[PDB]
Amino acid sequence: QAITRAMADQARTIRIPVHMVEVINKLGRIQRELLQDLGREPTPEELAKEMDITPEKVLEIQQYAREPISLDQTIGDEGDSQLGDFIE
DNA sequence: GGTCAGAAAATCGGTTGTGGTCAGCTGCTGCCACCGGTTAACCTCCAATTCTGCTGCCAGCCT
Repeated sequence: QAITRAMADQARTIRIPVHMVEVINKLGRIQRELLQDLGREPTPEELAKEMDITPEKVLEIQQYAREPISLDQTIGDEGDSQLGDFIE
């Protein structure tokens, strides 16, 4: 309990609370188990009717579940420039 | 065949009157988002080169 609770509290930059981390993990497991059986990526309608929620709610959860990229990686593959100098 | 009260114009401004109108909370009420605690068969040790300076190390004259 302590390890999983603290991993939810500290694993992310923009902190997501524990209950939304629970529903993100549940949506991930549901999507993986449906993708294995279908042979295809499941639609938001199929995920929403599986998890007993709305497709808008599924889209909001998949919106919240995104990690930031970094400003310091060299997006020029020659290494001369980094990403933080290409932002207006 | 000329002077004085009344009537009739905007004009600047006060009343006023109500007719909504919009917000400013105000409960308040349901709800929903978030934080904290709890679960009792057992199973107890990790995933390239070039140059300069510094330190560790071993023989070996000197006392």
